[PDB]
Amino acid sequence: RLRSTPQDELHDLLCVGFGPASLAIAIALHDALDPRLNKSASNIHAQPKICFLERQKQFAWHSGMLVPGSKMQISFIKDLATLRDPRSSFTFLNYLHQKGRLIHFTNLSTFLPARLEFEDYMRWCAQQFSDVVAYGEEVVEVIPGKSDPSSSVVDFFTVRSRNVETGEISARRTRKVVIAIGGTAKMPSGLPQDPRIIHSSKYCTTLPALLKDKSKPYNIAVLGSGQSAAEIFHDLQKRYPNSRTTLIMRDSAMRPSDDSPFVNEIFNPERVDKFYSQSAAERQRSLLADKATNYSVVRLELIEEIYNDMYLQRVKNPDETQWQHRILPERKITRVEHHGPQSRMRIHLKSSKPVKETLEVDALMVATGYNRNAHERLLSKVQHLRPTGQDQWKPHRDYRVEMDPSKVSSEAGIWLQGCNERTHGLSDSLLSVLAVRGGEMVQSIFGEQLERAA
Amino acid sequence: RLRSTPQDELHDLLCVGFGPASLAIAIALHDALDPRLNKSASNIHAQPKICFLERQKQFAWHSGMLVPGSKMQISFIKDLATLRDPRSSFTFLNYLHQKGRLIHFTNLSTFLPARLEFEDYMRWCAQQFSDVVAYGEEVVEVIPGKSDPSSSVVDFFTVRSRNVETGEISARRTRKVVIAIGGTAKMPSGLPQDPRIIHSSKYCTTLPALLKDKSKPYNIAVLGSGQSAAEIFHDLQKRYPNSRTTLIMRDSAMRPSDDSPFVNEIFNPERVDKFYSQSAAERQRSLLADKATNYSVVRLELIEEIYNDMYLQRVKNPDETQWQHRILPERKITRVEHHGPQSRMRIHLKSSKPVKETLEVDALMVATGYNRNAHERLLSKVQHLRPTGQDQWKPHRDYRVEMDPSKVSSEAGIWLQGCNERTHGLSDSLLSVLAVRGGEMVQSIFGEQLERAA
Amino acid sequence: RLRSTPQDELHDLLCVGFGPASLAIAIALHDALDPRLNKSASNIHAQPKICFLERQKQFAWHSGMLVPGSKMQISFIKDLATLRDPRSSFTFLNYLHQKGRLIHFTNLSTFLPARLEFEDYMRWCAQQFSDVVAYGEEVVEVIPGKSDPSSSVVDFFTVRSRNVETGEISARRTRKVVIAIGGTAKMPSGLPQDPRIIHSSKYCTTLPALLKDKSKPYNIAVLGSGQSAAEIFHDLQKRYPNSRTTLIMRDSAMRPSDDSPFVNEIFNPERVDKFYSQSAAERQRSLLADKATNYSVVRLELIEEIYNDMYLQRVKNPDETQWQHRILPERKITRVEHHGPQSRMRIHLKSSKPVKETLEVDALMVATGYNRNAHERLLSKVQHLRPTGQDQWKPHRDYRVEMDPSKVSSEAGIWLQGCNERTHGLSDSLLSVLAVRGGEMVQSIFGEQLERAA
Amino acid sequence: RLRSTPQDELHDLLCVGFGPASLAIAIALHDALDPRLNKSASNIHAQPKICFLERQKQFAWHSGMLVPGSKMQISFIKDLATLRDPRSSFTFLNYLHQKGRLIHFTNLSTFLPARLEFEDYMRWCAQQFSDVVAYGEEVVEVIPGKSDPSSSVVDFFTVRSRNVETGEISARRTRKVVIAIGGTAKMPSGLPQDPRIIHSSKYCTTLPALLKDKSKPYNIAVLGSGQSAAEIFHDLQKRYPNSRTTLIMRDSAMRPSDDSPFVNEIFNPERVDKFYSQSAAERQRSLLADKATNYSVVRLELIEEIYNDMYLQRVKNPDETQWQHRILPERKITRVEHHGPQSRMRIHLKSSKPVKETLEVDALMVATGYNRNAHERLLSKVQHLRPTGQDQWKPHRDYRVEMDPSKVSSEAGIWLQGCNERTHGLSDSLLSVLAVRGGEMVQSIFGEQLERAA
Ligand SMILES: Cc1cc2nc3c(=O)[nH]c(=O)nc-3n(C[C@H](O)[C@H](O)[C@H](O)COP(=O)(O)OP(=O)(O)OC[C@H]3O[C@@H](n4cnc5c(N)ncnc54)[C@H](O)[C@@H]3O)c2cc1C
Ligand SMILES: Cc1cc2nc3c(=O)[nH]c(=O)nc-3n(C[C@H](O)[C@H](O)[C@H](O)COP(=O)(O)OP(=O)(O)OC[C@H]3O[C@@H](n4cnc5c(N)ncnc54)[C@H](O)[C@@H]3O)c2cc1C
Ligand SMILES: Cc1cc2nc3c(=O)[nH]c(=O)nc-3n(C[C@H](O)[C@H](O)[C@H](O)COP(=O)(O)OP(=O)(O)OC[C@H]3O[C@@H](n4cnc5c(N)ncnc54)[C@H](O)[C@@H]3O)c2cc1C
Ligand SMILES: Cc1cc2nc3c(=O)[nH]c(=O)nc-3n(C[C@H](O)[C@H](O)[C@H](O)COP(=O)(O)OP(=O)(O)OC[C@H]3O[C@@H](n4cnc5c(N)ncnc54)[C@H](O)[C@@H]3O)c2cc1C
Ligand SMILES: NC(=[NH2+])NCCC[C@H](N)C(=O)O
Repeated sequence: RLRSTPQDELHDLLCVGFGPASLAIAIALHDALDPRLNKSASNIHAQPKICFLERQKQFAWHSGMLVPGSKMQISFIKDLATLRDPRSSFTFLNYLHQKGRLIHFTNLSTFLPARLEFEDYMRWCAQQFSDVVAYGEEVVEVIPGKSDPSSSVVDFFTVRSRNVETGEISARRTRKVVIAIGGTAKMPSGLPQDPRIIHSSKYCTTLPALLKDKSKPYNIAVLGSGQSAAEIFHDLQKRYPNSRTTLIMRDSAMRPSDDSPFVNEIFNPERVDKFYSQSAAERQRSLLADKATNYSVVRLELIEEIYNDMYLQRVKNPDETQWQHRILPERKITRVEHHGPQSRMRIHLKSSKPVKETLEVDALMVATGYNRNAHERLLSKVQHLRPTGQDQWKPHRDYRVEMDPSKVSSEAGIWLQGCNERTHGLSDSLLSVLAVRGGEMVQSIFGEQLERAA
Repeated sequence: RLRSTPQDELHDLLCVGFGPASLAIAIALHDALDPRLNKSASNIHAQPKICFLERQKQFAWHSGMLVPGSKMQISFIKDLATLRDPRSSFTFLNYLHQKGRLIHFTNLSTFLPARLEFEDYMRWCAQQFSDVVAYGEEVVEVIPGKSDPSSSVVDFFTVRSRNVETGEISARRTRKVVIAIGGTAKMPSGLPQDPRIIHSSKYCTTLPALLKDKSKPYNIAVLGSGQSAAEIFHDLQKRYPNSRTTLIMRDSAMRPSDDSPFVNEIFNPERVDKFYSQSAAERQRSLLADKATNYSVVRLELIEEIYNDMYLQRVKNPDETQWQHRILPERKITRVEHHGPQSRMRIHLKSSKPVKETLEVDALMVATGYNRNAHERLLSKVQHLRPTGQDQWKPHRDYRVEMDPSKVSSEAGIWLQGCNERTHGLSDSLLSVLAVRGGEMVQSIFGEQLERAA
Repeated sequence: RLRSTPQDELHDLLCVGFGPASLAIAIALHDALDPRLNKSASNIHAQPKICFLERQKQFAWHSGMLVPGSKMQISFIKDLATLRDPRSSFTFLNYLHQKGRLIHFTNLSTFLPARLEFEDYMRWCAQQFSDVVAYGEEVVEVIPGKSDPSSSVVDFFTVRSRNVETGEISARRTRKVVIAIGGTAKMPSGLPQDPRIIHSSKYCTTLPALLKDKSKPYNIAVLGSGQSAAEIFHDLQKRYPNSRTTLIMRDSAMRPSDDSPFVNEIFNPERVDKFYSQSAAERQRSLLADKATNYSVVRLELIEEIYNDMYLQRVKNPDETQWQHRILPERKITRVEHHGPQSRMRIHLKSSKPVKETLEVDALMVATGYNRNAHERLLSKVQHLRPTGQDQWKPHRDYRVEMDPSKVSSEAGIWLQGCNERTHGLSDSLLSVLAVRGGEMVQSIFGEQLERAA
Repeated sequence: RLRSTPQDELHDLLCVGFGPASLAIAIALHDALDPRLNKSASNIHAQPKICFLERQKQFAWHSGMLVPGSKMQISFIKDLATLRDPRSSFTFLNYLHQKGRLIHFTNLSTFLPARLEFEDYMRWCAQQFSDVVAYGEEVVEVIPGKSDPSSSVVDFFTVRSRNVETGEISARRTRKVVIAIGGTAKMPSGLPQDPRIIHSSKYCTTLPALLKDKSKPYNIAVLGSGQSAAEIFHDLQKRYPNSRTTLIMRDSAMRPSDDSPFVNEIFNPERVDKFYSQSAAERQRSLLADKATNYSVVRLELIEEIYNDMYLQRVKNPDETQWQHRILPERKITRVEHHGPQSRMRIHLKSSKPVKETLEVDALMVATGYNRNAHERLLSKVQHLRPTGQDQWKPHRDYRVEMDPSKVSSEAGIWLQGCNERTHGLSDSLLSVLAVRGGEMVQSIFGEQLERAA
């Protein structure tokens, strides 16, 4: 139903990225314009001029970490529509019904679909917006624009994207921009660059290209102790059955993720209001107090599964140093030799406490998480539009960043999505509040036009 | 939206009973007439003349067995709309959203709502049809009618109902009837009539009236080993903390209900087709082979809970004969003395194998299940409209009973709901297929009118 | 401590088979002779002359079905000593302590060790009796003996065993014999002999020899729906990742094993008394009523795991006929073509109801359970010592078979172990009562000598 | 077997307290002297002169917190003997066997006995040492003694105890002392003294005496968010069915206890060596990093149970302020009015963040945990025997406190048990290492005598 806008026309909304965050906005807009769900939508005149720019060739949801068997870490009810409107055609349950699979999923008695299934649910959602999404487009910069060039008022933005295949630059003009680009791979600064040192985000993509023979006796190390590291470490024994694997962590042990009901309530959509209204001190204190819900934590079932495997090695061999798969707690990497004639790097280890063994490995999987600062690069040319002296983007409750009112028209603005954890809570980078947030976003961006019909 | 029909007018549909079975038909009709869900509904002219007759004063779902804590025995996905259309406003999830309770239910991580909650979900559904439901109306008979009295063709039915409060008889004429009246309480024929002998269906209703003091030291017996007996036996220790309870069963032990996924697939809506198409031999054989999914079975968690309580008695006292709460396996009642001057009846027991103890009790809770033959009484006057010599109602796949084509107009008919287990499967008397069956029913009854618009 | 008896000497006890049943007798005897556990053992004079004959080269516990990951189906508390005496050095917990593994097993929070671990526990037990066990000895016949050849009284037995490696026959004389030889592989009589048709008992042993390349695209069928079939079917997708597998069952679905607490109590050691004392009618009726505890049943977790895998195939492909791993319910094999030039047999299928597809397979795994009648062949020459006209062995409560008192001395006898399900219950062929039964056996066999010391 | 020593004689060991810690020492000594378990014990000459002093009238294990239904928070394998020797007659499993209850406990499939059952297991253990335990004896002071009064060398200690019933002081002389007195109730310093303000440790003891009518409509508050608070809060709705309850916590939510396998390994007996050998910095850092295993945490099942109850209140009433049972997160008590004429105290609340409601309550249950500094009072007169200038007791690895070698004979010493968390780990105050620690203690105290026999 959402028809495309020609590249040359001034858009109402331009969204950078087409992952879950932007997809949920697209769904919310569809629903707000659906007369079947929003009775006032029968009176809307023109369709808003909207466009989504995605750098991937097609919709994919963390494809490099689509480890076989890997499950969702959130209830399917927290899909892209249900918490806002269970009547929506974009719910996970309606998707299953459409695929002829609803009765079968029911028989599984689980709230946790496979990652592979949930990606397909979101792929199914994404495809219905193909006319308004430009794939293979990496946005490189956002530039302020003045429709009256002689004035001192900014009232639009130019979004410039590089074609991933051809390398050419395109420009699209919009009144309002949304940055929903997720996070970048975080690597420890001490580790050197080498094709054998690969971030977890590229596990399914890059590793099989490097270690082509699945039956060879490789030595493979994993750095980290989060969900990503545990998943890779568990997968390696299956993917490379004859390989010797090592898990290197600086903590003493893998620790369970906390989804206990009372604690879990921080992820409730209505709690964003309460969290935002807290002071910087209480917000920082609150984030630290509830960290075990999301960061440096592993799902209990996975910890137990790994532990069980470790015990089975003990049954077969009482000598820990002879085990095929090992875990080295409270260790840090101090040096990596990678200029030797052999295919194996040499990793020097020490205690993580305030010296130890050396490992020879064919590959080092680095599962050290993500940073969320990629938007900063894209927004460098619009920095001067912030209030004088303010050197950081300040998102409001509605995610619209603060800009000097005397420099920027009220019709122009920039919204940030999925990088606002410090201001909005631990549900910000997740799927938790996407259905509800998407609806709030549509009301914040298209509210004026939707009021005319209401 | 469904407007009432005056009592004097010829109805298109008259439904006897307004429990889940009829409620799901009402919901399906609403949805078939909703242009938002069925695009062809924009062209329908007149609303069908429909009426539901319910004997209870208001909607209640097995209120006599609303034991505190009692849970659902089926996934909430198998509600009254979802398996047919997850977009419907009558889904369990939309209900929760409407009550402002969806995020909270999500945090429970359960597919099994409390019975109390699910009744309220269905109460919420039922209330939106209050204009087309006549409460306090017990249907007593269905009578064949001929619009041309001199002809030999029946083309309508008179439905006669007794007002529960006033005792007066009313009559409503309809082309099509649905009998969806559930089941009647089954009592062992050997047990005599006494106010102290109460069926499980009346546990919350009748027992507190008989045993008014909750702190008194009563002796209370429970007969049976199904879900009802286990629930009552478990509840009694809480409801009457100082009472001595006994569970009398003829089996050796309580046995778990089977909801293992492969086995559970017999409850799939599309399987009704496959089950109906089987022969009488294969259907009888199939029902017997899968009995542990529904009959004489208890949910595992409840069995374990009871067992745990029994063990705690063993910790406190190694003498089984001194226990406050006891279970007597493989026993049958042979005689009940109930003419003695005391308040306690005397129950004589024997082995159930092809003699034993005597119990003195203030009340005997009889949890011996249900029969489904109440429709037979209401349909006695229409029996002669069946094909010559046929002494049982033969429901088709679409639940319409066979009638002689030369005696009954094609516009007239009678449908049976919830009593067709032998022909339609073990999902027939349950909630399992209600959403889908309701939709099939609407197509079978109102199909002609809905085709004109489609 | 148990010293060996020379082959030529008259033994007090000769045991045929050294599996769990006989191992538990050996342990019980050790414990009865241990002054630390039985205070009267300080006064015993001579060690009884005992010998165990085992056909396997060394102790192994169903080695052909040691599928990777396969777990125990019984609590570790029901090991070979604990239920009789938790102080015994032969308990599972003491074994773990001896291996330096007790604290680690504790951290697993499971009552269900790996099959591989529990076999090693029993191997550990078995090794301490190596001096009184003759491995590589297959017993072929038991012969009545008369120390006075001119009399008509039997007072000993000759046990004849064939050396598995050399083929020679040895003879050992004993007053008392125990037959504890477990069960033989049951094959459907309709299936023809072929190296590609293999019983489940030989899965780990025989299949890898036939299908040597684990990466080849084989077609592999599994017949059955018990624990063995489910385990093999689940394992095949891992063992042969590129092979197309089929599960052929005559039932409609895999059904869960019943270990619900009240029901499980039939396995209690003290219940053997109660079960034995029942009539043939009640025993047959009782066995049939509780069949789901042991036969044609699969552990719930495994059913769910398989079901989950099947659903994952549905996610990837909605076409069931294209799935790599398939299950064909309610089917029976009617013909097997196996004289064709290709490596694949052709299996003709029909409905199991009172016609279907053809499968081409490289191997057929037959998981159709076991028979327990091997003792009959070994006892043919002693049949005439039973009471006149009695054509079946009648074991007493103490497992000693009935023999004519005028033909057999009171000092001579034959005991049956693990084949007495019809007389002793569903715990007879299991590990359930082994600790307690072993102790009863020692008292039944060595009671006279142990009374002198007591 | 352990015979009593007359009060006047010099003891080898005097133990202050007869709870789990001391009980495990008694058991270890029994086992070390049992020739059946320790082969060298056949050669020991004299029984050591040992005595245990307990202030309670008889053995009781946290009797004031024996809330109905309350379960163990540790595997039964970590009983008072098993991890040291599974052959011991003092194991939990042997206890069950002795009570005729082993097969039944097995059928529960749980590692977590009821608190009531486990106390009875330890009561059963304790009774076999009744001849060497003096009940009703509260130790008040430990005094250094010099057998040569003119010398400057201490070589014994006088232990002085007050009879709880009569008030008289008794004195017992010993070479070696063990202080195993557990912890004292910790109350917030801001709360005033009042009979209506009761510590959790006295919940079952003191509250029913204050609130005698269980059916009255009381207002009852609970302060805290640990296991104790959750247990009391959950129990109150059952114990006082018509009472309005409030949970006051300064944290945002109840948080789950961590027993994930890898993390749980800190509780392994052999890990005490590794923990003790760490520096003060690493030990403090380690304790803080693993706090969620023991402190301010609730068992997941209990959190969920409470949460479920809270949701059921939401079903019945959407207004949180009308709920019978409520939880007030992030609150602190600032003032308590308790001089008013009514029976209800007035509690003034504020936010716990760096103002709120007032509660009127009949009782305030204070579940604010325990302190472990009671030994300091008893050891004041022996303080000067520590090395010059050292103002804190420094326990060695073997739990023997450091004393000046020139002041104290090598035959004299004082050991601390259950208060050494800072030096020995999080397993110190628990049941976790009691079996193993008890054995280490016996070797540390009676080692010289046991070497003569070995
Ligand atoms: C392996 C993994 C599994 C997870 N699973 C869960 C889960 O089970 N439940 C849960 O609640 N949370 C989960 N998360 C958290 C995760 O952040 C969210 O599920 C989700 O990815 C957030 O969506 P987003 O759109 O904000 O970011 P993303 O999903 O990363 O979407 C960003 C998109 O923008 C595109 N993009 C980036 N830069 C540019 C550019 N310059 N120009 C154009 N396009 C660009 C990217 O290609 C990407 O498609 C998971 C995270 C990971 C890494
Ligand atoms: C205690 C209990 C709990 C259950 N819980 C579950 C569950 O968890 N999940 C599940 O799938 N199945 C469950 N069932 C099965 C149950 O049959 C269905 O949930 C459901 O009740 C079937 O609906 P129905 O309309 O066919 O029958 P009913 O629900 O019995 O509805 C029949 C209605 O017709 C009315 N009526 C009867 N006779 C007349 C008359 N002569 N005139 C007018 N009105 C009349 C009655 O008042 C009643 O309201 C349960 C059954 C019981 C007894
Ligand atoms: C794969 C599998 C797994 C099982 N797991 C469980 C479980 O988890 N828990 C449970 O309670 N039950 C289980 N069982 C049931 C099983 O019957 C018992 O665990 C156990 O094997 C019974 O011991 P047994 O000594 O009676 O028979 P077996 O264990 O079969 O021992 C018989 C021994 O006698 C030897 N023998 C046979 N014939 C001769 C001869 N002519 N001469 C000399 N020696 C001979 C055999 O080599 C064998 O070693 C399992 C069964 C199978 C097939
Ligand atoms: C309610 C509760 C439940 C618990 N449950 C668990 C559990 O499930 N698992 C677990 O591992 N840990 C648990 N714990 C931890 C607990 O500390 C240990 O289980 C155990 O109590 C430690 O034993 P102890 O002998 O060191 O201390 P205690 O058990 O407190 O024993 C001290 C004894 O010394 C006596 N005493 C004190 N002062 C004197 C004196 N001056 N003179 C004479 N006698 C004195 C006391 O009467 C008492 O009997 C629990 C703690 C509490 C409060
Ligand atoms: N199929 C099975 N699960 N067999 C094992 C049965 C063991 C039995 N439930 C017991 O506790 O002793």
